[PDB]
Amino acid sequence: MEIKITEVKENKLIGRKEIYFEIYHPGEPTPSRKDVKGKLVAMLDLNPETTVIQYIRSYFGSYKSKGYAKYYYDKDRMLYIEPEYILIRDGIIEKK
Amino acid sequence: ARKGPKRHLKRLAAPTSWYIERKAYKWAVRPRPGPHNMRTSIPLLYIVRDYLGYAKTAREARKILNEGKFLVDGRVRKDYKFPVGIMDVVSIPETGEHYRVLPNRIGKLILHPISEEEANIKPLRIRNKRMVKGAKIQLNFHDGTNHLIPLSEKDNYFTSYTVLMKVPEREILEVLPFEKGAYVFVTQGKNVARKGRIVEIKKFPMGWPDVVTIEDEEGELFDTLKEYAFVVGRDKPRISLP
Amino acid sequence: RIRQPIIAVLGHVDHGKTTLLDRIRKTNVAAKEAGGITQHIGATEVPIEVVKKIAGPLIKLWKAEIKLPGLLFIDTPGHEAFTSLRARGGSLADLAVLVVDINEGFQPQTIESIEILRKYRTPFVVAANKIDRIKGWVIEEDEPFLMNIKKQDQRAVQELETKLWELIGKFYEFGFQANRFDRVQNFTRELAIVPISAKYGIGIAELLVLIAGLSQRYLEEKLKIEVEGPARGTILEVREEPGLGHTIDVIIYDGTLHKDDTIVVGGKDKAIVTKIRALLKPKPLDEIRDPRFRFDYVDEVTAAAGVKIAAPGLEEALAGSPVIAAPTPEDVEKAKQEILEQIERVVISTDKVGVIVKADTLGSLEALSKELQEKEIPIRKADVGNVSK
Amino acid sequence: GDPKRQRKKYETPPHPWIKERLDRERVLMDKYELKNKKELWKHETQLKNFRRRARRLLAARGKQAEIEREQLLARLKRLGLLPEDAVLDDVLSLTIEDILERRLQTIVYKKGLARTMRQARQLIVHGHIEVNGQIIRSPSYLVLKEEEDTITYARTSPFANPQHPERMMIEKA
RNA sequence: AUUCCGGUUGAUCCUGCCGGAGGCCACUGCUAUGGGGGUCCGACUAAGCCAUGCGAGUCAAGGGGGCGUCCCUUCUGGGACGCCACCGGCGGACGGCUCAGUAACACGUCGGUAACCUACCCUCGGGAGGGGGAUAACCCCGGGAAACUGGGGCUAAUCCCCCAUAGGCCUGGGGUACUGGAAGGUCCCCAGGCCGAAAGGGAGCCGUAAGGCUCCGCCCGAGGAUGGGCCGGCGGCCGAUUAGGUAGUUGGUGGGGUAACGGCCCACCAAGCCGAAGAUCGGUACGGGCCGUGAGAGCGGGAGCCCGGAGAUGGACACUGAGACACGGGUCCAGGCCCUACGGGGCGCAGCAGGCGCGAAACCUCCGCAAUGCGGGAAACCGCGACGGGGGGACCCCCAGUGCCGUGCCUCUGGCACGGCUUUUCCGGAGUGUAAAAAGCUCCGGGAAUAAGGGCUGGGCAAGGCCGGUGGCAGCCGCCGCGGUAAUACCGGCGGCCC
Ligand SMILES: Nc1nc2c(ncn2[C@@H]2O[C@H](COP(=O)(O)OP(=O)(O)NP(=O)(O)O)[C@@H](O)[C@H]2O)c(=O)[nH]1
Ligand SMILES: [Mg+2]
Ligand SMILES: [Mg+2]
Ligand SMILES: [Mg+2]
Ligand SMILES: [Mg+2]
Ligand SMILES: [Mg+2]
Ligand SMILES: [Mg+2]
Ligand SMILES: [Mg+2]
Ligand SMILES: [Mg+2]
Ligand SMILES: [Mg+2]
Ligand SMILES: [Mg+2]
Ligand SMILES: [Mg+2]
Ligand SMILES: [Mg+2]
Ligand SMILES: [Mg+2]
Repeated sequence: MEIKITEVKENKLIGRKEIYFEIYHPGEPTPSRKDVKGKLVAMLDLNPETTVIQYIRSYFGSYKSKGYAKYYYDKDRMLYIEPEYILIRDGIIEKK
Repeated sequence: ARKGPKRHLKRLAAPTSWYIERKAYKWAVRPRPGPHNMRTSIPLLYIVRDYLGYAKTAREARKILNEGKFLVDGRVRKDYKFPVGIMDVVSIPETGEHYRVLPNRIGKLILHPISEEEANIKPLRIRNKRMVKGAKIQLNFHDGTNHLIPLSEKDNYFTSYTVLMKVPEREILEVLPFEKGAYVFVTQGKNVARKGRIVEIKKFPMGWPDVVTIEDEEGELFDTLKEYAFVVGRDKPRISLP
Repeated sequence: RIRQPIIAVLGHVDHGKTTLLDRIRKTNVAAKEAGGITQHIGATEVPIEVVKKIAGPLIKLWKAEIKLPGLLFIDTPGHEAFTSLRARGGSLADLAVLVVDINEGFQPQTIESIEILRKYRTPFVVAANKIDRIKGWVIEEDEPFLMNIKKQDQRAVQELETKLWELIGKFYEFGFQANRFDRVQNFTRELAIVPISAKYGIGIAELLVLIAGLSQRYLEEKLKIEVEGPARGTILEVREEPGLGHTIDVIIYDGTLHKDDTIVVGGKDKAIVTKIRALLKPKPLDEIRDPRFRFDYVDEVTAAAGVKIAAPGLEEALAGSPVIAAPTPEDVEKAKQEILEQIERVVISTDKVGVIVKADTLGSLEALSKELQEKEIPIRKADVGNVSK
Repeated sequence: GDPKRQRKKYETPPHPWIKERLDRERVLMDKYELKNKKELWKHETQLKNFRRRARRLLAARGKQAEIEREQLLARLKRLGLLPEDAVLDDVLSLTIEDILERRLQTIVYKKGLARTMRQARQLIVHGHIEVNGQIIRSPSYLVLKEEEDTITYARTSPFANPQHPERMMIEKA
């Protein structure tokens, strides 16, 4: 699988950066959230503990998938802004 | 409304000047009473979330507003129902960007970028004028706000004139009379968003509204209602327009 | 884990069957019904605490424990017409109590009850009521027969001895050996006769402790039930209810029953499969057919208890058919095969040219059909419900 | 009044048993290997719509009419039904065979991807054919002219290998 | 596709009606592999009757209490911290449901209010001074079968009440500053009266204290905004086997009442008002945007989505409030039904599910506040059967499957025999998806394997001059017509046609 970044936009009001990307992968299953996060973190040299993947979406007859992710500069701001379910789903915190 | 006022608003019944997807959901935001009217304003939440795109959901949009990030006419507004209307100014000082709200060529509201120097003035059309206790004069503006002047100055102000006001201090700094040769911008009707110079004024009996004729840049003449003509300068505009 | 044993009361008309249960419950039901006859079978649960309170020092005579959680009494009409109800009560219950009045001797209903008990091999103990009918008898509130006997003269004692001797002789030509509870030592071939008084509670404690004790002597291993297995029970009646539709009252005796569990019930033509919607539970110490107190809704119940099940499509349920819990299609097929080995005890014969009769339950319909057939009257249609257009 | 109800996109014959119409339609059905009559009728309706739009615009005048006229011509010659110099009159000489030639099934057969029409249908339905980098599984899809030459075997398909036994038999013809 | 075809005679040409052939809606026989999208599913008869659960709350930064945990000194206590109810504030008049009534200013459209009300919100101009009072919570004793409810003790507030000042309203006499097409309006000066405000309250830092500095708040006036009330011109059903109707009825003068104009209601004075261009009375019906059909001109319908109206078992009537004569608030009558210890006390699903009844005719007693919104809150947040997510269903529309290739044989369309290929669909796994799931989508392993019916077969009208039964019987037949022992028309087999 190969990752291509399409747009990176800054948000000073919230305090994060928003990343849109595509993954090209003929003959392979849809990439996992762990693999995408690791690759994305390495390409961007970004701390992994404050990075959330909003979604990874596949299409009908395509060889590529589209993904959307967000990066927060501070852990407290991340815990304050994002909903609980997206943090549980991405393995950042543990369920109750 | 069998017994009392309405508090809800369906998407399909929303005003026709908003940029909004009418079939995506059921409800829309019913705006609070405030400065402008329903036909010429939009709630602040849609400006934050749908237009500029600084938020994805309404919940995080309300977190931005409650921290004091948006200024309308230089004043902090926290209410997500607050209406923003024609000729208002939207400022985000943290990102350092300013906008003016204007109607489109098809009648919808858009944000037009402007400079910081021009962002401190707001033009206000004089909608009415009356006498108030102590024999003072009260001027009632097109957006609903009021101002007081002494009896000495009463002959410098008439209805349909435009006052350039400095915000947020609300101090007068210019008066633009309505007369032949004035530069106008149209805010409603079939000729909305066209601009030009005044050529003629006509009047009618028994309370029918009066009509004006306007010449544009290319030399074409078109008519409109007098109250739809907003004065913006002497022979050139004093503010930036698209 | 031991379930409450099921006791069926049998006897003849006007022999104090309902009165004994009323005195045990300390509530009045015998005066409620019209005509003095009870035509509806019911199930009542008696907690062990009131059993212990009623009993006394007598529990120390027998080397056992009172660990029985409680008792599950079943009432039964004694009228001639309600034969099927008596048969169901005799077959279903584990223990039986035959109540026979000493004065009148024997009646054909008593013989039929004994025949049914023999057919369904149900052990039982004999009771004797109407003791106060003997002249020169003092009455005292809730004292055992051992305490009461010393308060009487010789004439009453000898009359009682003669009457019980005649009764024992009667059982003898019915091929059964009988002896008094305090006058016998064997408890595998000899029954026990308890002289009781429903109106004044004489000898109730002896009968209660005997019922508690005899349960663990004949067969006790059948009283052990796994508390996690599938539910298994039987249908007691089918009746219409206001707001719930066609519901069935059942007695669960195997496994555990929870809400939304799929069940299998033998219908009239074939098995029916449905999902439980409402589980309703009677108040403790209250007759199920007499809702004096408000029923308590319950998510799940554990054997053994009498509960009302409200589920869709139960209007073709057969009284007396078993109910089996089945969570999987293979379990459903096994339950269907088990139901296929079940007989319809009573079948109505319709002549297509006859009268129309409607009742509120299936048992009343069966009794009415039998009584009409006894007089050579054809029956066009029989069903449950109100008289429609 | 009443809210919207979605309507059928094809029209049925006015009389079900007319000998000449049955003969003509049977010829078409056998040649192009369609599944049922309604499929055929679908395409017929498309043609009629085009004709009905041309008849209306020949008799109109004004500013909107000219816009719609050029829009009709552009849409027709984007689909590959008209040459790039055609005029409005040439719309009235189109036939049903012109539309049936634009189906993805017919085009896959003519390019040599398959030996037969039925084989082409299956090739499409099982997902061995790609159009402009994207897999399409509808045999009735109408192919635009601009994308006709980017029609190939899917890059993950078994047939995307010159040594596959079934591909070789297809090349043999 | 701006269309015809069968039927009156021994044969013919007409008039005229009936039938066939098309579309859409409701019910229904037989038969069914898959996915996607949508404004579909107790409207027609009963606006009939309903067990149980849920469908409207929220504020600890308005106020005194109870309980618990820690810290300081503690004989006490003072602190912080978290829970719980009560007093107090705002909301419950919106949202949801149904179509009984109504032929009317109910609705659509253009205008009017100089004849009117408006809590929440916005701008400008001002104000916050001095006193008093009870009571829930809590303690003592209770009454009654319950529903409910009594007396005594003590306490607080952004709770209640006074006094002042600002302010409002009415009438008479002057002046001419404002808007407007036009002043019973606004503004200024006298004069006689009537009514009559407010919480400097709460939180946090600097404060040694003194006191600031923000945050949220209280009252009055002028205007706007929002939501409404009222009025006018015009527009849209059927009946003459309904021809005259009206007497507060039509207008005038003087009042009352209303937020406001008005016979809206009174007292007095007149004789008007409507009508064959259809009054009055009777029938049927909620209105519109729209929907079905047709080449068009037309003809028919108005359940579902949006905007307006009306109702909460039938009929009348009030309290609180900015707004109600109030679906989950009150009173009476009529009519049903339920609980009592017999003295009394309660309830109407035309909300979501569920049940009975009626019928030809209509679903789960499910999961969630993650999205869209609303109410409350300084905020974080909390609640919502609205709304969102699934479950059952031949509701509507769109895209697919039930194999394909080569070589032979055959009755050559098709069927069979060999050899090969693919996996939409089917079975088992990993990922992604989702509030959590389920579907869907991308991969991996197995394998042509798991998948065709209904109607018709004399003419109209596409398709048999074949065989066996029955014998004016049984049966068919939209129409014309078949069947009387040699039936292309009935029943069955084998063929064939349409979808
Ligand atoms: N004197 C006396 N009367 C009694 C006694 N027990 C019961 N009775 C009376 O005799 C009658 C018995 O009726 P009941 O309770 O119906 O008997 P049962 O055992 O239920 N029979 P069923 O219901 O079929 O008639 C009642 O009237 C009751 O009051 C007793 O010990 N002594
Ligand atoms: Mg009895
Ligand atoms: Mg309608
Ligand atoms: Mg003739
Ligand atoms: Mg409906
Ligand atoms: Mg109904
Ligand atoms: Mg309401
Ligand atoms: Mg009606
Ligand atoms: Mg005062
Ligand atoms: Mg109508
Ligand atoms: Mg239902
Ligand atoms: Mg139906
Ligand atoms: Mg045949
Ligand atoms: Mg023919």
